[PDB]
Amino acid sequence: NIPSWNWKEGDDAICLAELKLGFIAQSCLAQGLSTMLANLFSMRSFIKIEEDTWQKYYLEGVSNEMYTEYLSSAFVGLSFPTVCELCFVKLKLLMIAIEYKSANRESRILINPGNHLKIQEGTLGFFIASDAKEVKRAFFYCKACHDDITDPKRIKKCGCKSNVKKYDSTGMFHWCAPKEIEKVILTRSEAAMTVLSGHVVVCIFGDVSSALIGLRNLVMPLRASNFHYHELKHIVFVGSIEYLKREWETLHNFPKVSILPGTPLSRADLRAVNINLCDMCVILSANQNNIDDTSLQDKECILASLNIKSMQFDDTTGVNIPIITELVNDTNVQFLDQDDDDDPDTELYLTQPFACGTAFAVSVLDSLMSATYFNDNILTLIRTLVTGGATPELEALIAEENALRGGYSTPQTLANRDRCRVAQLALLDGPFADLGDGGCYGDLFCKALKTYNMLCFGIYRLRDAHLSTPSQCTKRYVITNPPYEFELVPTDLIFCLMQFD
Amino acid sequence: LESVSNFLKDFLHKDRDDVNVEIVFLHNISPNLELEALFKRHFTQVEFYQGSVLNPHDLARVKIESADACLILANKYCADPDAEDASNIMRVISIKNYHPKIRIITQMLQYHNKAHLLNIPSWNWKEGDDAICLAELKLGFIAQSCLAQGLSTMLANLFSMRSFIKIEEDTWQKYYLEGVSNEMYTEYLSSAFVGLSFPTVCELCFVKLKLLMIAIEYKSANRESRILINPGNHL
Amino acid sequence: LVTGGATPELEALIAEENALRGGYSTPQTLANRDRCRVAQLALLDGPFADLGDGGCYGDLFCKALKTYNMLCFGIYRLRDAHLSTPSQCTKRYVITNPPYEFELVPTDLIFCLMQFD
Repeated sequence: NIPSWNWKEGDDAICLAELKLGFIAQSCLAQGLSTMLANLFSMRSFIKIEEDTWQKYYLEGVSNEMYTEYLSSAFVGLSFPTVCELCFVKLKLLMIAIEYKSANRESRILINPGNHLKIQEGTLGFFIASDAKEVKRAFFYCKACHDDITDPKRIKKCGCKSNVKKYDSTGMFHWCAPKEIEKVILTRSEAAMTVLSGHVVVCIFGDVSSALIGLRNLVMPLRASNFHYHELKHIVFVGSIEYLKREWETLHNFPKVSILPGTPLSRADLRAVNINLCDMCVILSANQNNIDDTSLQDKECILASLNIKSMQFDDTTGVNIPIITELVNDTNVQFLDQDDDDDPDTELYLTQPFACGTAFAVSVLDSLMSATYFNDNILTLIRTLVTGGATPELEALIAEENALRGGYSTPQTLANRDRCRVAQLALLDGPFADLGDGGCYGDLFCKALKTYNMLCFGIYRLRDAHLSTPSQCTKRYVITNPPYEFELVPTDLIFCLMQFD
Repeated sequence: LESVSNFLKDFLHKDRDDVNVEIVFLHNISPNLELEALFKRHFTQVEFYQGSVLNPHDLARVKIESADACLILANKYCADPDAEDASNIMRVISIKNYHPKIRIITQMLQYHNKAHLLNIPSWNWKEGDDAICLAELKLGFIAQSCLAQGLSTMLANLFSMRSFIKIEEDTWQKYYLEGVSNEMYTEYLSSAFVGLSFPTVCELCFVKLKLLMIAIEYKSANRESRILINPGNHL
Repeated sequence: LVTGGATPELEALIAEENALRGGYSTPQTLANRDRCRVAQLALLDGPFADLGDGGCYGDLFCKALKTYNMLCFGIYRLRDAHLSTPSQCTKRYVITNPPYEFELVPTDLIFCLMQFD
């Protein structure tokens, strides 16, 4: 509303709730993605680890950061997968997104564009690299001068020149007709005989006086029209029904929501939602207003997490259940994973629960607060990658009524949902199974990008993978952008940005 | 002030004979009034650490690893019993995280909260990690007082150190204090008692050894040996 | 002794739903309630009435344990018992584990751990 507030000039605002809930939701689709994104923008000192432990592999990807650089003139007229492969193989740079100008609006940030669209002269690609000088070398890349590149040091400055409401008005998100809370509320028995599986459970610690968490920002990314209707993950809220009634009017437009009126700490409610086989579990609190006990706000969250972990089921233990916990204090992260305590005085990123992605801290956004000063575009890329869209015109349309209005299926609407969705794939039974064991990461990335136009992201390697002892621990840690020569075991998940079909 | 006044008066009552002092103490809001209202009931012994229970550096300051136990006291006078219990569980969790191998004893204000201690993987109640629920036991003593009036007083004197004072006057106080000095202990039964029914060995202990045996442990090879209160002649 | 049971498995079952769920009568269930209950008995009209007056505590305890398998606990002696004045006060005080030679008046209650039948 401010006439002089020009976001194009650089005036951008960080919404702490928008981005926190978006990272949490993207963690549901890809476990550990919040930790991976956290290290892309925070300065974190690299410490060499001589021991063959998970910490060394984790810190290998921590030093990698995210930068923006204009693409060279040699890349004009080339498809995104080809230039991405050239940058990765030759320049050792991983390009994620670019800007496409349609001469109708502002150049949107296209996450992993396909081969349908080419690259114009004025493109500012987003790259991931440990240092900054490597990213700069992509600006003056010469195809003729640098045709043969034995090592990346060769490149230098010198060179040779129906009427059914299915989606919203813009089609960016799934939409459904508004429904009264009585259509989605349910009792223990109604939950217990429901066949829901691979769903998302969200436990809320909120009361009449607690503040709104703003759960809309948690629901929108989970259904951003990039997933099929059957592919959408069901969301079940466990908490006080009075609190849910406060902000239900902002969530009644989504197809798959359900609410169970009950305490998150109650084991009966969690068993009735069938949390044993749920795809993801999230713990949120809304009582951050309490002034007493400075380091005690994240009190019920750890109790709920331990209750979930220390819960048995009849055909197993609940430790294997993936849970995401919101922590307001970085000094209570170690209380989550009570299986390995290397040292009580440990860095937040080096802590195992944070590295595994099972714990998230709002402290992380205070670092994004700096990354947008040093590079203005980083916040826009993170927002468009996490929110799954949320164009400024869509933001305006939402602002005009504080709600989502359903649209109609039109050719432009159907073509609008052609972006990429964050997901994880395993090599145990996938097409790359032959490359799962004893295969270089770079070869796998090149094969995936050349075949399925899939941008192979970092590796969510299992913690007990390097050790030869058959450990039964299922906890895994994220490795951000492993090098070309890096090798991965078959029992490793890999993040990806899948296309739409 | 009250909690430490009643704890210290029993822990260091001088009726334990073969014991040391120990008590290190730890708090976060300091002993502002405690130092004038009572000090620590000793000057040379019993110290006070101004560091918190949650901070690992302060927990290292007390050398918790070298302690025999941590004892966690709770304010019965809390506004929210659930909050106080969850804070004490958070304390238990921090202590166990710093050192998995340590005995912890803990006051719980509500019974349903004791279940959360069993969620901690290193919390082994068989090793000795047991929690005292103040409401569980208070209401239990009150209820047992309904069945047997005065049972709460009898059980209170079985475990509290209380000095024995001789009363020459023929009053009820002398008879009452006669049974106050009696305390409760645990001892392994002799090999001569193996294969004998509980009433017979109890009679032998009472008549000969002047000892009153109440309960024993029976191992069924299926679970932990339960505490059988006055077993019959069947077993 | 106080909770009248409360086994750790039962505590876990209670913790799993924060409530009690009714079961069914089974031979193991019926045999489970074979423990002892705390109670009080008087010697005014009980089987030990002949031993109520001028009787040693130890003899009473031995007789009870040998006959009814009843663990004779301490004596809830009336406060105005030693005094010869016929006081009308009904207040009593607990005596914990009186010795073998201790003698009790007939108007005294005794704690006990009765069996089940």
